Order: sequence, then C-alpha cells, then structure tokens
Amino acid sequence: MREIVHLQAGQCGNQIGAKFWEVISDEHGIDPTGTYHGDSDLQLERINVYYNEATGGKYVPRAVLVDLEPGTMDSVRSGPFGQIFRPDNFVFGQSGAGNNWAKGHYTEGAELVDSVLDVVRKEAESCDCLQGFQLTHSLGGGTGSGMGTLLISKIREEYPDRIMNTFSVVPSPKVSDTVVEPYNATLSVHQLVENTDETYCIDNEALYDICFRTLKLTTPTYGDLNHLVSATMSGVTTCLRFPGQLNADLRKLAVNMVPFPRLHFFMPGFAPLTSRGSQQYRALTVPELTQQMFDAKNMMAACDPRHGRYLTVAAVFRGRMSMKEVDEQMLNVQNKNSSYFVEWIPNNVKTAVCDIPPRGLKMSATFIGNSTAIQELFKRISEQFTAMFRRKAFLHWYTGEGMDEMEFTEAESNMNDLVSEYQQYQD
Amino acid sequence: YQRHVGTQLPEATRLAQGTDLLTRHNLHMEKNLKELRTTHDNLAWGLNCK
Amino acid sequence: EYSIVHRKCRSQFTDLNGSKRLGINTWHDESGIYANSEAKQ
Amino acid sequence: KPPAWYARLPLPMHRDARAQQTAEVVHAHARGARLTAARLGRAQHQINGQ
Amino acid sequence: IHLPRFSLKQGMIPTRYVMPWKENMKFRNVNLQQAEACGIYAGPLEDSLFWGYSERLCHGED
Amino acid sequence: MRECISIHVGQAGVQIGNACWELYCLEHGIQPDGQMPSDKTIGGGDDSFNTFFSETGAGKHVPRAVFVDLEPTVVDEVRTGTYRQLFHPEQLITGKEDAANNYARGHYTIGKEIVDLVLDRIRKLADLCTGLQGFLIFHSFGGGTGSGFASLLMERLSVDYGKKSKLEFAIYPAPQVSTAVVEPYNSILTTHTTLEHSDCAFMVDNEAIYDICRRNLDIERPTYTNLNRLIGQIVSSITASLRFDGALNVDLTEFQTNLVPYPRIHFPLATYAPVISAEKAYHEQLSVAEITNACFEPANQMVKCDPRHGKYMACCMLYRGDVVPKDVNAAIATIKTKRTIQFVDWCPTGFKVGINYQPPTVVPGGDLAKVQRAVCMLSNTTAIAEAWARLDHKFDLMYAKRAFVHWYVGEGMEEGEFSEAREDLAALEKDYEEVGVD
Amino acid sequence: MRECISIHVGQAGVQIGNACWELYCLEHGIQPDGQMPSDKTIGGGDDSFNTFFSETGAGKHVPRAVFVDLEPTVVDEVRTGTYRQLFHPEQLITGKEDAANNYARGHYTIGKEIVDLVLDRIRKLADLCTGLQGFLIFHSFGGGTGSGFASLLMERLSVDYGKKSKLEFAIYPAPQVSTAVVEPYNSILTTHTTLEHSDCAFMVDNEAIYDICRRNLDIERPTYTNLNRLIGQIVSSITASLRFDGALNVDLTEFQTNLVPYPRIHFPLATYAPVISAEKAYHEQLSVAEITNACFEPANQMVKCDPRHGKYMACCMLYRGDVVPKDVNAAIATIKTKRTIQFVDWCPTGFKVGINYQPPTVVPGGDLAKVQRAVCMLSNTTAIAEAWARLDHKFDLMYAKRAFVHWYVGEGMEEGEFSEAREDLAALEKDYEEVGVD
Ligand SMILES: Nc1nc2c(ncn2[C@@H]2O[C@H](COP(=O)(O)OP(=O)(O)OP(=O)(O)O)[C@@H](O)[C@H]2O)c(=O)[nH]1
Ligand SMILES: Nc1nc2c(ncn2[C@@H]2O[C@H](COP(=O)(O)OP(=O)(O)OP(=O)(O)O)[C@@H](O)[C@H]2O)c(=O)[nH]1
Ligand SMILES: Nc1nc2c(ncn2[C@@H]2O[C@H](COP(=O)(O)OP(=O)(O)OP(=O)(O)O)[C@@H](O)[C@H]2O)c(=O)[nH]1
Repeated sequence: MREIVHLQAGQCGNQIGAKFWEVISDEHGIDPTGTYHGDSDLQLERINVYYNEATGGKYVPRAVLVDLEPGTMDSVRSGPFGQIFRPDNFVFGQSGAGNNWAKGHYTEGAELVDSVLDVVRKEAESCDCLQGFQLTHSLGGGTGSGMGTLLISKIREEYPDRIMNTFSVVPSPKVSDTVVEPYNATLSVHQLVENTDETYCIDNEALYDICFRTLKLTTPTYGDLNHLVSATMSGVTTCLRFPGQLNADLRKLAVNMVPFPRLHFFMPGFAPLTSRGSQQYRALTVPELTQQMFDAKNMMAACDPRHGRYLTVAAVFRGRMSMKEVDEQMLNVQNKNSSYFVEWIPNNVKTAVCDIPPRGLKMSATFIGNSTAIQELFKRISEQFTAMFRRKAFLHWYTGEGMDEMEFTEAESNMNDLVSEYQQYQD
Repeated sequence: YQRHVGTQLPEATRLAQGTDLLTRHNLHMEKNLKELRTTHDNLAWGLNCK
Repeated sequence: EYSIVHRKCRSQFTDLNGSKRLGINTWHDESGIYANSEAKQ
Repeated sequence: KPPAWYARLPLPMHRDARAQQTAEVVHAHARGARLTAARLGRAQHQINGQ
Repeated sequence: IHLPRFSLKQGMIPTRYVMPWKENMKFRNVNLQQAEACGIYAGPLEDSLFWGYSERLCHGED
Repeated sequence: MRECISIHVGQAGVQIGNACWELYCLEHGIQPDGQMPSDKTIGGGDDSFNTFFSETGAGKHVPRAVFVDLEPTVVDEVRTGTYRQLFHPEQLITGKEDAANNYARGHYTIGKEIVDLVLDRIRKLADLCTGLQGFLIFHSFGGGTGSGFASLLMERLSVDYGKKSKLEFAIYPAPQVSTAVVEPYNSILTTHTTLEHSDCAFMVDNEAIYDICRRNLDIERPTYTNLNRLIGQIVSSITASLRFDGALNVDLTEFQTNLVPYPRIHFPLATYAPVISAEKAYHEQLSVAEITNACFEPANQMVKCDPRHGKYMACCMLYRGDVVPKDVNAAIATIKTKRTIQFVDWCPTGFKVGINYQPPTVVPGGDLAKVQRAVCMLSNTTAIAEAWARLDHKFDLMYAKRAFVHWYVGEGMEEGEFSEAREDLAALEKDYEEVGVD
Repeated sequence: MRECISIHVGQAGVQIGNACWELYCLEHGIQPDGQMPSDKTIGGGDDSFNTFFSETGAGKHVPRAVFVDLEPTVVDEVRTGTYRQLFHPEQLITGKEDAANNYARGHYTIGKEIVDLVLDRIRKLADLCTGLQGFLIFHSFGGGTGSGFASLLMERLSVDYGKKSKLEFAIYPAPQVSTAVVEPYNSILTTHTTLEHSDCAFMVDNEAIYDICRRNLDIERPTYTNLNRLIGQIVSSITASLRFDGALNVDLTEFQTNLVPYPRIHFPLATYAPVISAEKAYHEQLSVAEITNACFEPANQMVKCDPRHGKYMACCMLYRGDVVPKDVNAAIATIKTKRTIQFVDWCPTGFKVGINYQPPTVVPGGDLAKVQRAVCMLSNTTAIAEAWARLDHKFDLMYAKRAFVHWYVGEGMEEGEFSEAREDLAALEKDYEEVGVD
C-alpha cells in the first residue's frame, strides 16, 4: 500500500507540523492521549497512509522532528499532542545555529545527517511502499534551509523514484527580520530547484491581510496562522485518504500540473473563509463558492497573478457536489477570463471532487495554482542580492565558515536563468 | 575528501614547524633575559660602592 | 504574585541525568506531564 | 604604505591563514571531478537510449 | 629490522584515524586497484595515521 | 544547556554587579537566606536559576558571576551586606593594591600574581557549566582598576577560550566631564588592546542617564541605586530570553551575527524606550506606536550623538511583555516609511526583533513604572565617530605635551605603544567614513 | 592473611605514629582501655583488628607496630599518655643516647647493641603473623635519630627477609628551610643507602602542608596534630583497602608492580583531594570531576615541583566512599585527553583506580572536611629531579669546603662514602632525564 513519511524541519516548521498534526488528529477523532475513538469507518481504513499501529489502538505519527534548539522541541513536546510523538523521532544537536545556513549546511549537519538517515530508513523500512515524502521547513529559516538542502540532496540518490514534497514559507517582503535571509534564500533555492519536484509558496503578509479581511480578529496567533496553512495542507491530503471519484495521486496531479521540469513553485488556494455575521449570512452555494474560490483577495501565497497570466490551475472540492456544477462553473470562469490564460495551452483546468466533507463544514475546497506571479518574488530577491553582494556585507562569517563568492556567482546566475525562463515561456 | 585518495594535509607540518621555531627563540631571549638582570644588579651594586 | 503561568521548567531532552528530580527514579521520565501543564487552561 | 610582508617568521594570526590556505586545494579537486561526472552521466543516458 | 617511527607531540591531534582508502567496502576493490596503480602504500595490513595523539609519515611502521 | 558566566572588574564595576544580582533574585524570589519556601523548585540545580544560579540541593543559589577588585574597602562592606551569605567568599576576588588609574600597573605590576588565581575560578566554574554560551564582562574604560586588569584578563581568557562569545559592558567616558586626565590615556590604550579580541562592546554614558532621570522619571536628585537599577534592568531585559520564552527566542549568537557588519567595529548602542515615572504611566497608556517613536527619538539615547549627523546600520528591538506582531511589523513599517531615519542604502532590512511574553516587573522600593510593553533597542550607527574624534584631539594635544608620562615610563613603559594606538585610532576613524561613504 | 607491621624511627617518627594509631582506634571504636564493649567482636584475634591489632583472648587490641627511639624523653611521656595501656611496654623500644643528627653515630656507635633487641621483637612479631605482606617504615631524611638507625635495621631486615614488601615514608627535607646544616650530609647518605634496598619510598614536605592549611582549610594557625592528622589520614586512606572492601580491592603488590616503571626509582607522590574547611563545603558541592581537577591542580601537591616542568609516568587514584564507574571513567577520559597533563608517550595508560565503599569518617575534635568521595592521588613524574638538583649544588659547595668533617672524622668516619654518594646521586639525576628523553 502507498503511504507517506513526514519530515518536521525548521523552527517555524516546529510550529507548523505541530498544528498540522493536531488538525489531522482532531479530524480523525483520536484523543490527545492517543487511544483512537472509533467513530468513522472510512477514516478507520485509510489512516495507515500516514500512521502506523502501536499497541492499544494508538496510531503513531510517522513523522521525524529535527532541530538544534531543545526549547522549541520542549515546547513541542509540551504541546497538546507531544505524547503522540515519539522521543525516538526527536533527533537534534547540542549546538546553536546562529541562524546560519552554512553552519547548518556544512558544519552542524555533518554529525547529524548520519543519525537522521538511520531514523528515516528505519521508518522507511517500517512502512512498505511510499508515494514519497513531505518536508515542512522554510527558505528563510536558518536551520530549516541548512537542514533541508542537505536532506533533499541525500534522499535524491537514496530514493530517486518517490515524491519529494516540500514546504517553505516566503519571509515577509517588507521586512525579513533576519538581514542575511536573502543570502540564505538565494543559497537554498539553488539546491532546491535542482532537487525539488514540488514547492508550495507561502507568505505571512498575505495571511496578515487575510486576518484583516475575513478573520477580522485584530490580534490573532501565529498558531491561528498555522491553523490556516494546516487546513490548506489537510485539504490536499484528503484526496489520497478519502474515497469518492477523485484521482488523488500527486504524480497524477503533478503530470497534470507540471508541463516542464523547471516548474516546481506553486501557490495554494482555499474555500469558504467567513466573518462574524457571514457564517449565518451566507447561502452556501457552489456558485458563490466558485466566486469566492476565484477571488483576488482569496489568495494567500505571494501576490496577485493579476500582474501576470495563468499557466496551470487545479482546484479540489471537498463535500457533497456533482460533476455538472463544477463543469458549468468551469465554463463560466472559462468564458469569464479567457484571455488571462496563456494561448500556449487551453483547458488548463484540473478538477477533483472529494465527496467526504470535513468535520465542521460541508462545502469546502482547495486550489493549487501555477501562474506567472513568481517573477515579482525572485526579482525582489535579486536587487537585495545584488545590493548586498555589491559590497559583500555580512560575508566574513561565511568565509570564516568556509564559503567563497564563486558559489554565489552561479547561484544568482541560476536564479537569473529562471527569470528569463518564466519570462520567455510567458512573454 | 578523505574519500578521494591523496588529500593529506601538510598544514599540520607547517603549523608544527612554526611552533618549533617559537620554542627555540623562547630559549634564546630567556638566556639573554637572565643575563641582563644579573648585570644590572652588579651595576647598581657598583654604584653603591661608588 | 509568583506567577509561573508563563515561566519555563525543566528540559527533558537537554540534560539527561538524575540531577534535576527528587525521589527514587529508575528511568528517565519521558512524558507530557509538566508543572506548567495548565498553560492551555 | 611600505612593503612589509616578506618572510620574517613570527605569525600572530597563522592558524586562520592555514585554514583558508587549505580551503582552495580542497575546492580545487571538486571542480575537476564534476567534469568527469558530467561526461559519464550523460554517457549512460543516451546509451540507455539505443 | 624495520621499526615504527612517528612525529612529536601536539595538542589538537585526534587520537584515532579511519583511513577509508581501505575502510570502504562499497568501492573496495576499485580503490584497492588504484592502490598499486598509484603505488602509494600497501605494505603492512595494519596502518593507522593516528595511533594516539601522535602522527607519522605515510610509510607504515617500516 | 543555556547558561553564561558574568564578570565584574573594578570597584565601580562591582556595585553594579551587586544591584543586578539584587535585581535578579527578585523575579526569581530568592530570599536573603538563600533558599526557597517549601515550594518545590530545588533539585540538582535545574530550573530558571540554572542559567544564572547554581542552586545545589543544599538549596543555595550560587550566582554565575565573579566580582574582581583590588581595593578591599567596597568588597568587604558588601561582604557585610545583605546577600553576602549567597556570595561565595573567594568568588568575591579582592586585592590589596590599586592600579592608581594606571592601566599598565593594573596590567603588569600586580595582575600577574592575580590572573592565575582567577583562572582557577574560571576553570572551576567552566567545568561545572554545560552550555556556557559566553561571558558577561562588566568594566569601565576610565577604570582606575577596570582598565588595566581586565585587558590582560580578556587577553588570557581569549587565548585559551577563543571559540565562545565574550560580551563587554563599560561606561563610556563622559564627553565633556573628566574625573581623570589620565582617563583618556588608558581609554585609547584599552580600545586598541581590545579591538582585536573583544567580540561585542556595548557602551553607556551617565550624563544622559542623569538627563533621563529629571526629564521623564522626574527625579532631580536620584542616586547610584537608580543608575544601577536602570542598567540592571537593561541586562535583565536582554537576559529575559534566557530566563523566559516568547513568540520567538533569540540568542547572543544571533545578536553578534546580525549586529556587527564587518570586523573591528563591534560597537552598537542600546536604549530602553518605556523610561517614565510611575504616576505618568498610571494615567497614561503604553502601546507599540509611541514607544517606537520614543525609542527612535534622538534625545532618548544615553550617548551624545545625533542620529541625523550619522546613518543607521542595525537596530535590534527586544519586545518584552504583551505584544502582537500585527502592530509590531505595522509600526516598524511606518518607521521604514519614515524619511528622517537614514539607514545606509547597503541594508534594506536592519531590524532584529525579539518577543517575550513575560511582562517586565517593578522592584520593591523602586522608582520604575508598572511595565507591560517594553523593548530594548540595540542599534549601531555612524554618528559615533565624533566620540573618538573628540578623543583624538583630546589625546593629541596631551600626548604632544606629554603630561604625566613620568608616572608611566617611571614604572616601565615607552612611547611606541602610545604611538601605535593613535594610527590605530586614525585607522579607526578613517574606516568610519569609508564605510560611511557609499 | 592480609596484615602488616609498622615501624617508627626518629623522634619525629613516633608522634606521627601516635596520631595514626590514635586515628586507627576511632574507626574500630577502640576504647582507650583496650577492650570492646559487651559487643561480640573479641575472639581468636580474627576481625577488622586482625589486620591491624592483636586482640587475643585477653581481649586487648595489641597494635602491630614497634616504636624505636634513642631518647627517653618523648617515649616516657607517651608511656604516660592515654593509650599507653594498649601499647606493649617494650615494643616502645627506648634509648638513652642520641645520634646527634649524625647518621654514622646512629649507624655504628649504638645501633649494634640495640638491633638485636628489636630484631627479637621482629621475629616474635613475625611468628604470630600469618600473611605479613610487608612493613610500614616511618622515618625522616633529616633524622636526628631517623637517619642512621633506620639505615642499619632496614639492611638487616632486608638480608633476612628479601621476599616481602618494605614501605618507606619520610618527610622530605624542606627545599629552602633547614633546621640543620648537617641535614644534607645524612640525607644524601640515607638516599644512596636505600636506593638499592628500599622497595617503595614515599615523601612529603611540610611547607606546602602548611600552605594548604591557610589556603583551603583556612587555618592560619595549625599544629602538628593537624599535620599528623592529614598524614594519618593519608596512611589511613591507603590502608582502607585492607580494612574494608569496594568495587575492586587492590594491594601494595599491585601498587608496587604498576607504579614503579623501572628499578631504583620508586618515589611517587601522594596527594589527597578533598582537603577543604567544613564551612567551605557547607554551601558548596564536591563531586568526582572537580576533586579530580583539584587533585591534579599543581598547587595542591605537598612537594615543591611543577608538573609542567616535568612529565608524568604513573598515577594511582584510590576512591574511598560512594562512587560509580560511570562518572569515574568519563572524568578520567577528560583527564586523559587534557593537554597540559604531559604524560610520557611510553605509557598508553597509567591509571590504577582503587574503589572503597566505606566513607572516610571524621575524628572527634578534628579539623578536616566531611568527605563522601575521597581519593588519594599517588603519582610519579620527572619534575622531581629539581629537588635532588637543589640538593647537589648545596652539597657540592659545603663538601668542597668540608665543613663539619672534623665531627664525622672524629668519631671514625672518612670522606670516601661521602664521595660515593655524589656520583650515586649524579647517577640518579642522569637517569631522570634519559627516562624523560623519549
Ligand atoms: N516558529 C515560528 N517561525 C516564524 C514565525 N514567524 C516567522 N518565522 C520564520 O520562519 C523561519 C523558519 O524557521 P526555521 O527554518 O526553523 O529557522 P532556523 O533554521 O531554526 O533559524 P532561524 O531562521 O534564525 O529561526 C524563521 O527564520 C523565522 O524567521 C513564527 O511566528 N513562529
Ligand atoms: N562602572 C562604574 N563606574 C562608576 C560608578 N560610579 C562612578 N563611576 C565612574 O567610573 C569611574 C571608575 O573608574 P576607576 O576610579 O578607575 O575605578 P577602578 O579601576 O576600579 O579603581 P579606583 O581608582 O580605585 O576606583 C569613576 O571615575 C567614575 O567617574 C559605578 O558605580 N560603576
Ligand atoms: N614527620 C615529622 N617530622 C618532624 C616532626 N617534628 C620535627 N620534624 C622534623 O623532622 C626532623 C626529625 O629528625 P631528628 O630531629 O633527628 O629526630 P630524631 O632522629 O628522632 O631524634 P632527635 O635528634 O632527638 O631530634 C627534625 O629535624 C624536624 O625538622 C614531626 O612531628 N613529624
């Protein structure tokens, strides 16, 4: 049977997966202690795609958590579901990262790659047949970028026939907090695009705008932000696990999603987001779902594809729907903005419908997008890189670590290539 | 690169060489240092006699 | 006064020895039970 | 600015120099290997073709 | 009779050594083939570059 | 784990160490006896104190600091004080001969027979430590004993320990007030000796500290206690990240990497925004906006430098208490939109934020306010060159007329070392405009 | 079984044994009368005393030692002491005429007619013993009567008994303090005589013994009783293996085999780590690591030798009390991997660990610490030759100007034996660097 092994990386990821895992557990009805409360038979069958069996009806998460700072792990262990996670899965080092990619990518990783490789292959041998792996991290994260870039490389030759699903959050364009973050972002993406097959792009600022727009709660938690992104990922995972006539395989999706190898970076999209009175003021109809599903405000990933055009689009619908309404809505939007798609390919729509609604709402959906809205992203990092590489600011550490400017030369040069590649394909 | 064959480091040899030099010179100035204190004390003592 | 609602407590994974606890302990205590277990409440 | 770095022998900062002085030769070997990795990898590629 | 000979004492030198020219079994015979192809050193079966906090030359205790 | 060792050198630098350790025991509630109530916090020395105190199962919290001084007057009085039972006797390293403001006297004459014994304390403290991220060095540039001794000490601790961090805290010389005329002498002597080994030197000046007192704290006649309390709050705030947690936890390693641009210059500036009297905070309100305007208000800095006469490089804010990043990143975004604030074009981003949930607390018999939102603003700017620019013309005149030299050369120096420092200074200022030049 | 005999020569060597046997009676609960209480421990003399005392059917614990002096002053007073009923009257071998610091007078004039008496004691003690591993020789190099008399008898007990161990303990002459200027004469006389006959000679110097007292014990005003207590504690620690057991039990035979590398040189250095004032360990903690650091701290040795000026060959550590191998092996692993400790490359390992569960107990009216983890650090290094190097330049002058020779040539000695010892000594040094030279 085809299952998935999860990787819990980066300190933001340390907040990510913890929320992501509890979203899964609460969906399935397992108590915080771990003894599953048998309530749904369909979830009783298909839980094994992510969880194995411990003694006494306890479903062990098949995730691996890695860090260097114990306190985050201690907070994670003191989380509502730290008991369901295994101390065996808690691999770490006895050092501080300094938010340094090179130390993580060359110094601190070296003595940790051995143990984490043993842990995953132990977990890999624990399961029978995997679709692939998914990795929660960030491109702007000091330890996450250093670890992930190493981890993605080694598993490439280890299992070159699986799914290398990835999770990175784009740091806030207005402020990166970390000033060497553009260095870390530029370094990580070079190995990323080479090694990765899939990438979801997420930015915090849009979520902050989403909080301003529909949440309307003024002072939320980053965990509430985790709640949203976990909900987005939980929805796309519902495809494999739930029944219903929707084709779920990521490879099925990816071949429908990736026309050319250099296309890994994709944007999420989500379904009904509702404010105080509108929960009791909304007529829950597929038309208004589709309108809200395709709203320029409804996006959360990077920026408005209004500036560019649409290459490949795919939305998965979760709940009690039918093929005709999604069909006519697809025609309606096709007639709505026909020119905004590329003349390169028509009928770029990919539809899957999950008949099993979530617990709390009935009509729901998720959208995955590949438009020409990433240029603003990597062009932005370009002037940052050129300005700081103009006079090698904050560089003596990396030479002190053992890094040379030559590595930066192709890193930006490879980045410059994809600027034209996205430009040349669309423009 | 301890896998590729041929990656021995003469770095330690140069580092060891530098340490050896510093130790030798240490002996030199120390012998010089001990002599001058003795000389001064006699010179000061001769002043007392004068 | 003397609020421990926010304060941190022992680290289970940093130091692994009997020189934190009191009383008879055979194993290390791997558990979600903390003195600060009421933060969620 | 007078020229000063000739030879003498005292080196107040020398470990750091040695570390970087070794940083080039270690990087030198990698560039050559990737050239051979380039030819061999594609060689198999179209070999599997026919 | 050939005798072991080694260098002086240091403070940073590791005690032990691995020397995977003969400590890899994935690619052993290959690196074994290039042992004489370069002709660096085979000699005694048992040569380590770090006995304990001590170093020597390439020629193993000969 | 997460712990550090504090260093306090000079009789002026030990009463400050008293206050912070007085301050530190309050939030931990350490009784003057040295033990907790029947409440369970003692063990093998592992709790909120384990990063600062060593409370062995004997129940006695042993602070991780060493007070070194050469005049037994003050150190014996505090040995007769209130917490002297907590303080280890020979950790309170006393001496019997002063340096008479002479750096070299404190660097050559007596430090030789004293550096050996403190190093035994250091290693006997280092061995019991586990994580030992770095050191907290408390001193003064115009040190009658602070200057000379620590210099040899910071050298000797650097040569054996050059891999860990060393944090240096010293009162900056008063730009227009001089309690000593040899004070410039050792000051440049200290700077040139430290620039190649000191990791991060953070400075402060008492005059503007006094200026704040009667500006917003409204005390026309404070005392050292208030001066000591406010600096003790500063180090308390930066150490809260070790003490507590927050939205994100940061460390001095991140501080160093993100503060200092380039080697040599490692001299940023601190500031605490919510400095105000108790009654004012009572009938007014505190929020991120006004304090952000306040912390960037030029007259709120303790160092006599106009930011508009220089340019910004880094600014590190450490928000302690109840905050949400929503207004935080929004408020600082407005700060980025501000045009008077002139960061160098080299850095689009220069802001390092640290969030801690724990509200800053008042001290019994205190003068501060009931703080909920607080921030420590560590920044580095080019407007500091005037300070050394002030020093060199102060120095060059005195060195040309070579006053008091009979004192120094009398006990065994020569003019080469005094010569070296001035082009080291000349290299220092010439560096400042070159990096200032874009 | 596991028993031995102690010998006390020189007027210094008897008050030290008194305190040792004073200490020895406490751990067995020996009442000064000579008997145990109604508790059932008396019998055929076979119990914890059988290795130390002879508590025969009479019920009186007879110490297994013979005290020999030549001046009735001290021996009569102890014959009027508190435990004189315990001590056998003629085991307290007294004399009426002194040696006047003269080795030869104590070796020729009077020793002939007295050794037959003490030899009778030896054999009459030899017959009653069963295992009789060896002897405990307490003496002094600057022996007013220790020098000459011990040398003759140790020759006599060597020739008849050459199959068992002989353990020698003498106060090493003070390197810069001399209470006798003829002390160099007999001291080198004693050394050259003993080199080919003494099995294991262990030394001590009182200056650093005093130095310890006001360093950590904080006793600026100690006494011989205190000095006798610590050496009595020292010999007690090495004999605890005979008294009690532990994880492993070790014997002088293992000590001899594993400590002496090569012939002649059998002069290691003992050291006891947990030497601290009670109030200092009151609010502090002692564990294996720091006492290991303390025991290897150079100033904690009682012999004026810098280990960094020499190199290590052997080290014997004897943990008496509660320990676990886990920290013991880990700590020494840190110690073995320490840079400053320069062992000779010839020895991969040089560590002989002794574990005894019994905690060292205090003495009533004492001054020592309160130790659960105690270690006696016996070690041999090359930093010792300086003492003999110090000795020879003193002797070479005074012999060349042949002072006090009229005294020795007056009583029948002459210069040749003096000549012999110098190249015998010169042999000792010239052996010391070549073993140092790898
Ligand atoms: N956990 C967490 N991370 C955040 C949050 N907001 C932003 N982040 C960012 O998410 C990034 C990814 O975290 P990691 O990959 O674990 O970073 P790291 O390698 O541990 O090193 P740093 O980036 O310095 O934290 C961090 O660099 C943060 O800048 C937040 O609210 N919670
Ligand atoms: N660090 C510190 N400095 C103070 C304090 N109070 C006043 N000062 C200033 O700091 C300077 C102290 O320097 P020194 O006088 O050289 O102190 P010292 O080196 O320990 O030796 P002394 O001359 O004996 O005091 C004084 O000149 C004051 O101007 C204080 O509490 N702490
Ligand atoms: N170990 C030890 N040595 C002592 C003691 N008291 C003094 N000493 C020193 O050890 C030396 C003992 O040698 P001697 O003075 O010849 O003693 P003696 O041979 O027993 O007989 P006398 O000539 O009467 O003193 C003295 O010179 C003292 O310097 C003591 O109580 N114990």
